Amino acid sequence: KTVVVTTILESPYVMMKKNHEMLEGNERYEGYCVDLAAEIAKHCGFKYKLTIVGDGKYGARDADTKIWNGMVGELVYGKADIAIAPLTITLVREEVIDFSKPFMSLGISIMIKKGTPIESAEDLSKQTEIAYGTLDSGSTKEFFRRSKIAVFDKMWTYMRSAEPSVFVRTTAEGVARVRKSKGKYAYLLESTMNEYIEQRKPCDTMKVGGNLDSKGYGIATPKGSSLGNAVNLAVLKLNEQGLLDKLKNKWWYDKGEC
Amino acid sequence: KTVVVTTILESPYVMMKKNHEMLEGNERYEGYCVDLAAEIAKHCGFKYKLTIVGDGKYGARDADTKIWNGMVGELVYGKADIAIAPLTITLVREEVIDFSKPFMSLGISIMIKKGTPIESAEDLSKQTEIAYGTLDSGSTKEFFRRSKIAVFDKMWTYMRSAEPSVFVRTTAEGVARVRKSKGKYAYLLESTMNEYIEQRKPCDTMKVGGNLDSKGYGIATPKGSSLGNAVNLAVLKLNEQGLLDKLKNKWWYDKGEC
Ligand SMILES: N[C@@H](Cn1oc(=O)[nH]c1=O)C(=O)O
Ligand SMILES: N[C@@H](Cn1oc(=O)[nH]c1=O)C(=O)O
Ligand SMILES: [Zn+2]
Ligand SMILES: [Zn+2]
Ligand SMILES: [Zn+2]
Repeated sequence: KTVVVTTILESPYVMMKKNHEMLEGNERYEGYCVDLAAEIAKHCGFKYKLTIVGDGKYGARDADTKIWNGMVGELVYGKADIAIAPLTITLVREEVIDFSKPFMSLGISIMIKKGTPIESAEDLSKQTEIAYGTLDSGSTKEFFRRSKIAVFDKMWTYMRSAEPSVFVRTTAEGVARVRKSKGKYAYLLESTMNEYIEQRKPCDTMKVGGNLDSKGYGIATPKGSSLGNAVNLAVLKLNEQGLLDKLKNKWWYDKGEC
Repeated sequence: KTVVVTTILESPYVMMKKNHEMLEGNERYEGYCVDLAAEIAKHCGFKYKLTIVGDGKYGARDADTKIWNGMVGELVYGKADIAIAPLTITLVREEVIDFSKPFMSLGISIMIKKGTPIESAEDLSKQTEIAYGTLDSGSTKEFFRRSKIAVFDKMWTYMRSAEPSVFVRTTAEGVARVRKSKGKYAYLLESTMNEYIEQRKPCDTMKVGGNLDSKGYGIATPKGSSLGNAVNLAVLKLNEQGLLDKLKNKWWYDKGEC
């Protein structure tokens, strides 16, 4: 009956409300995806329960145990009925789960501490003083591990062998590493997260260069789910009406601190 | 059997080659979608025949008869098996045909003759000395007809009742109208076509302001098509291989003449 929604604590998509300990259920959270979940649920006619993914990961298949972790795993093993999060539509995921059309368009980008003498991925590749990495588990890391493009393959060769590790467990961790590294660490992450952080105090980071690729985030459901069709139609309707743009403005720029 | 592909003569997606007179079948054409069709067919294992949509339209439903025209109609009534073209993924279309994940991201934009005193949608709506319109039977026209957003609603009320008509049969007609209007006509079209034309002689037009929305083009198939699943996964593979970005640079950037 009640649809179990798996999501992730990733700002500004889902965050704990300041007074969450005094609130119950869905009311404990706020964010772009919290607002989107309420709308998808109204338009599809279902009751739901927001739940934060237990391992705090997006979703990758372990080469070895072949088990899917993160939000993708929750859907694959039937622990959740739908994922409403900044989950990237990728070929490997689409093979095991269904995705609505994109509710957000984006691409991999570079985040630097202001003043870092880096303007592009080519710049990062040709040097070694400034370290750089990605989220330890996700579509960004996979983009690099599989690129057949020279500059990106060179970047992957470096990243996968860098010691100490240049990979981070969460986006917040990558952001803090950039902030505390005096310009010696650049972070590769999705343009959406980059743009958000650029509008957050202490306003010491910046998005540089163009996006490395083009892709989108989709609402995911277990392969063959009853919800897929309606959820997809809802995403298309909300985009055409302008709600998605409204929500991005609300969470990225209307409340910007810089 | 041989897959009948419906497409549209729209630069730089599908254009007749220079020496087309001495050529046959698929060899008569070139463009982004011609290359995309070859890739899709290779990956999905099918032979095909490129056919240009009979009525030269993208696809809209007649309010009276409820009959679909354009490439959409060809799929709906079984005249074609798949549409590989700059066909916009929309809610009304998604209800009658299937769309793969987007192979290209875009948004509605404004095309002006160089020097025209317009910097955005808001500017067009504020005055009436400069006429502006859209393509007939497409997603752009629907966008303005179904928009509750103040500026867009106002622009639509002007366009709908405009005399002479500000609507055009083909993108080429819209571009030619802007070029010969002495700056008295602006044209609303997708950013993709806009930026392509911006880089072509006589280099007298330009895209102004940001996109009005964010959407994508998808490869479409009739509901229940045996090809749907495979073409969708093929689009995801091409994007990740970097092939889609390669074709985009090939047909837009390289060979840009301004
Ligand atoms: N949305 C990404 C997670 N992730 O966020 C980034 O910024 N990079 C990255 O891999 C995914 O779905 O795997
Ligand atoms: N891709 C559009 C056709 N069209 O091209 C534009 O530039 N505007 C417009 O409506 C469609 O699929 O209807
Ligand atoms: Zn709503
Ligand atoms: Zn290929
Ligand atoms: Zn009629």
